[PDB]
Amino acid sequence: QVLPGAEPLYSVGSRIGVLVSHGFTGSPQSMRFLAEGFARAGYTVATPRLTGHGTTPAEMAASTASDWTADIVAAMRWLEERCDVLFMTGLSMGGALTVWAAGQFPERFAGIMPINAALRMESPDLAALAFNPDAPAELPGIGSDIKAEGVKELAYPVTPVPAIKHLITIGAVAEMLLPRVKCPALIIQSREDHVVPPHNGELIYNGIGSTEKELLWLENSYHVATLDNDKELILERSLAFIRKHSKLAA
Amino acid sequence: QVLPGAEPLYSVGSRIGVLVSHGFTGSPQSMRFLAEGFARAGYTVATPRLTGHGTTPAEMAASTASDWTADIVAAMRWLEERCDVLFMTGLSMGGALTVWAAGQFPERFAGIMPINAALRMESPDLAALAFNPDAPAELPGIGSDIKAEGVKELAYPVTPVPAIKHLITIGAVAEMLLPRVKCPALIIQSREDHVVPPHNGELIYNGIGSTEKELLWLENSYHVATLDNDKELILERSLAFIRKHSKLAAAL
Ligand SMILES: [Br-]
Ligand SMILES: [Br-]
Repeated sequence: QVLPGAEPLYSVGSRIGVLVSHGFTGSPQSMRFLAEGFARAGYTVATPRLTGHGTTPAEMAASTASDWTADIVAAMRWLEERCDVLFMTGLSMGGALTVWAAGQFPERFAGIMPINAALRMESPDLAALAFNPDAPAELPGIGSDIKAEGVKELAYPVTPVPAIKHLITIGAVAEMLLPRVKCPALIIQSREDHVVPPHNGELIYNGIGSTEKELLWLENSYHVATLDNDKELILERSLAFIRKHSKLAA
Repeated sequence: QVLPGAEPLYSVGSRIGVLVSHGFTGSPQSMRFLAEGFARAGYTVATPRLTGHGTTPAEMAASTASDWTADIVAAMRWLEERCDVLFMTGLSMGGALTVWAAGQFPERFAGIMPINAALRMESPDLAALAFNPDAPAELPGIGSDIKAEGVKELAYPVTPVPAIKHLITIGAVAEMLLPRVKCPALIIQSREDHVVPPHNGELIYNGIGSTEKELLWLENSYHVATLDNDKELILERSLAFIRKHSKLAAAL
């Protein structure tokens, strides 16, 4: 069964498509505001629900980085039936997936919008859980890192430990592919992040092969920005990004 | 069936143990100079055959980073059966497992000697194979990077594509664990390496919380240095290291 508010969200629109990716332990709902704003300028929109996500933490414990990347690729396929121009955006690990997609498929995307991309967790305590024989099955969850008041994120309350390695792999693979990313990039990174070291934003800026790159520092937001109060601005600045580079409908 | 010369080297001795890890697509053969060195200098030694290695690329293609960490763990526990002072050394990915181990088990190790740790491969092309749906099953292997005329390593001829990710995972976990390695380290990086970027050494020396750390440049060898010209120099410099830090080594 799928937890309520965490169903996947695919709107049919023009020949312009946006792939919108949620994060680790999270669901599309953290993304549901942003995906909706795209589906309303008419774009075709795919917001997949990653394997193991939005159901049970035990099912996530059995999900791999191969699964999640396959979920992204199925979402592209779906989009590529309906579109000649594609774009991707994601949050956190979903932002690491964005950097991965643009690099795996150097030519597929017209531009990307990584927000708080989980490239380098920079946390030794997390790495100690990746291959630790004696670790407990569950740990406290990492969600709701938001400045706004009363704003909850629907994300698992536990971090299933045997999935941690996979988060690290996507971050690492993504970082190693930075040189190949050629498309325009609007990198979105909170000034203060308690989950992901915001040096990730600058890592990306210096790393990518793109000559059409801009870093946008958030200011009244923490990690889960798409739900924050700096969020309306993201949707806004994102749309102006799509337009400048798509050149279609628009 | 295990290919000739790739069997593990499990040698008994004193109360001081050395675990010795080989690399990716590699086997013990590439570590047999070192190990037989240590066994000879008294110490108990474990030189495991990493899961999927030294048999067939197809078996390796089915093996994971979980398997390989668990293999190092199993060997480590085999030493603990007979030992109370432990040391780790490995080549390449074996290097990263060494750094991983030191960080995973902060208290467990008297010292580490990572040789050309495969922490950051820094190759876009290899990354684009990590999760490639339409990549072939096999690519040309990476073995035998040796400055020394006439010297050949026993590594698979191919690199199985599905195992590539696990190589990167290990490298990245190790990297993230550097702050927690606090034990004495002899960091042995080649100056000319065509498999792992040689700036990896530097990445380690400035990375560890260890306070007893030494960076040692090799100058007459490539990546697979445990066989190069300097294999002798390494064995020797490592014994000094073990002897320096254990003090339970009395050897005539
Ligand atoms: Br492409
Ligand atoms: Br320990």
